[PDB]
Amino acid sequence: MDDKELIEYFKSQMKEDPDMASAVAAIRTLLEFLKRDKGETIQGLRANLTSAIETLCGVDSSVAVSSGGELFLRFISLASLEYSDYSKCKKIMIERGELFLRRISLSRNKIADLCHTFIKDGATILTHAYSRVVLRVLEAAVAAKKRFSVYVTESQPDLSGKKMAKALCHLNVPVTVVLDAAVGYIMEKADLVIVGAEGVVENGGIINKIGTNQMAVCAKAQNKPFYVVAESFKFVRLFPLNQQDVPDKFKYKADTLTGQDLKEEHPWVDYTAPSLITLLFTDLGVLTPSAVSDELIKLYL
Amino acid sequence: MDDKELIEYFKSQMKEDPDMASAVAAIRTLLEFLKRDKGETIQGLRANLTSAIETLCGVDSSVAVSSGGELFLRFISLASLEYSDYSKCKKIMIERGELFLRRISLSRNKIADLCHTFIKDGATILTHAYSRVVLRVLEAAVAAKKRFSVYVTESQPDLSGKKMAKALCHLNVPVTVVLDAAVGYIMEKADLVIVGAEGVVENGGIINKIGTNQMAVCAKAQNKPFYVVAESFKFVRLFPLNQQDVPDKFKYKADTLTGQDLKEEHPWVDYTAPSLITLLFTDLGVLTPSAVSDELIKLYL
Amino acid sequence: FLKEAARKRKFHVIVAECAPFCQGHEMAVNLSKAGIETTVMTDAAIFAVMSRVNKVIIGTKTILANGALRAVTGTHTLALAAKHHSTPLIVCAPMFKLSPQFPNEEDSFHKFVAPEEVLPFTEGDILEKVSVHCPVFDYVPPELITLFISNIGGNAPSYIYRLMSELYHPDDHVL
Repeated sequence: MDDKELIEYFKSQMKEDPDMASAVAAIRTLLEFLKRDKGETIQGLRANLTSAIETLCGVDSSVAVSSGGELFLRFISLASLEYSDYSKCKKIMIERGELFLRRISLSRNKIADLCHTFIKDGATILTHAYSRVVLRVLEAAVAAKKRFSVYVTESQPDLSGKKMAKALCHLNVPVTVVLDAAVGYIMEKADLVIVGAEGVVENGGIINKIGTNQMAVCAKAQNKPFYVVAESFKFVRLFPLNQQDVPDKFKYKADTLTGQDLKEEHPWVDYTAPSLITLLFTDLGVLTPSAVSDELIKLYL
Repeated sequence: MDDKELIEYFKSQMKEDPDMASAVAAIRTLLEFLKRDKGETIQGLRANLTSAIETLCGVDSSVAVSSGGELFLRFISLASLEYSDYSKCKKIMIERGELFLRRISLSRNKIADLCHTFIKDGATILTHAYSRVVLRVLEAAVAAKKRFSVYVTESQPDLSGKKMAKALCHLNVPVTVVLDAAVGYIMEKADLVIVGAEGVVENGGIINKIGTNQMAVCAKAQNKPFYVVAESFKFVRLFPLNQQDVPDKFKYKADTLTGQDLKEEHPWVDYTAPSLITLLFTDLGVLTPSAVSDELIKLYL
Repeated sequence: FLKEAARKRKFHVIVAECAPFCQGHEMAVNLSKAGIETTVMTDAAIFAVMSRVNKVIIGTKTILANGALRAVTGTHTLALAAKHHSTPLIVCAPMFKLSPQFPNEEDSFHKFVAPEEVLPFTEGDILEKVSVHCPVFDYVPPELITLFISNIGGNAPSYIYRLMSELYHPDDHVL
């Protein structure tokens, strides 16, 4: 299909299900592109899919979209490595893509089921920004007859923390919204920290909404546990060394892409090193950060 | 002087000189109250001054006002210890109070002269919120023909960081405003951190605008120097053990004084431990935090 | 200090050579003449051997107003290695080595001797495009120092300011 139809399909997929993740919607759109493809060669299909992936990344600059695109590319490469015939390869690609969509539609339930048992009764949970996975985990914890309090950061400038607070109030949970600057003031109250992730880098660290790195540093200072919940399709083969090593296309939004009220075009994501992360709750289970790299090393090579 | 006239005099003193610190204005108002006092005994004067200090602290909840009031109380006590006759005591009190005002009117110049030599040429300085002392230090550094870049946090919710950025732009200094959440993202760029202080506690730590504690923690994580500039009248005899040990009258503003959009009445100040502070630049010179306690141990007893 | 201690006590001393001026070698010879079990090693082995070192005792050239040190080169690395293992670091320096100058800047801290000590002149044309630097002194921040032993006793680095005020006048800091 054409680029305009691709963008329209991706946006409609996002709009129909608000709870659908951006990476999942991108993967479904890529599968639709594969179904609608007309080429009869693996190289042409790969080139077309790469064009589709870069179009989608231009539409949405989140790390999740890029990681989903790379996962789909590796999926078609693995399918091609098995069978040389292109027709049978495409048939198997379509079937396994449908199975892949069905399987990754259930990642959040598995993550919640695995993670809700880590929330001690009568505990305080500190959260940064909005995250559907964290919301599902807290829903599961509430449904298990657990009482807990929640502190949520405002998460400037989009104020997604207030949206998360509304969502948690819908579940009848005591939720208090704090300023970002107040994180270091409030860490002494929180028993544990639970945050989402826009992408899990090779070393096991995460790339998340701006302000997560300082939350992790403050938690490490006070020896509080730091838990990350993220699905497997958010795994990406990136190895940043510092905050400036993160690619610029992820820091600054799609529409966005001196010394006097410059504001340096405030970044939207930052990188948290794996040493500041206690555990990850993926649909593959509960993992240490060092496990994440394994899932990539076995995936490639 | 009655309470209403005291409040009017304090507010007028603040209004006439915008650059005048709140503690200095409070001390000048206390000296005016001493001059206008009609009592003929030390204990009555002490009680009246305590009531005046309580009124001023009700007007302004900053730690600086309370520390200035306590300093004035200790000053009148020291004057009363030497002299038994109340008339000579009051005369000497008035003269030494005038000298005290004249001396503490020059604290910022001394602080700037001492601190501007610590800013290396071609360096980056990270600052939190607005501070007249930091502004004077940067003015002195600029006047010494030094080129440097400045990052200033927004300092929600009053956005005093933008005011500080405008003030620095007046001095033709490259200044960039960052979000509070971005502090941990930007620390790798800053060569040093310079912040003011609303009060210096006994142990050498500081009580400052909310967000300073996490800045100090992030600086300690990356081994960046952390410098505080504060005058001597901001020294307080307080020993908080954690963030909740800070008195509530300082956290919440004068006009300000569950589990569902509560926000817990966001605090305005937090406590930074002395272990996160490299040096202090007071009008008494360049000090380690451990020196601060000395200045109090010799002041009393 | 070590020779006085060795009269009644038995202990093992490890001396870093402090290249390029390998004065530590001499320090190892004299300590060997006193019967002290001594070991010489290059500055590259400081971190490797620090794991088995109980105490660190060093001299200094200058003690700054905030308790920092202007010591021989490689002392900052030794202090960092000691801080990693939480090994105490003791500075045996007399009173006259205390200087009221803060380490603000002044671009006059390090003393750069001829690069002949680091890279010999007989290297050849390789020297016409290579920048060789040979600093003599290292700046040790006060956070890595545990104790100062002077003729007046033992002090913490946090008390050095007081020893400033009773030795020098603030108006005489800048001559």
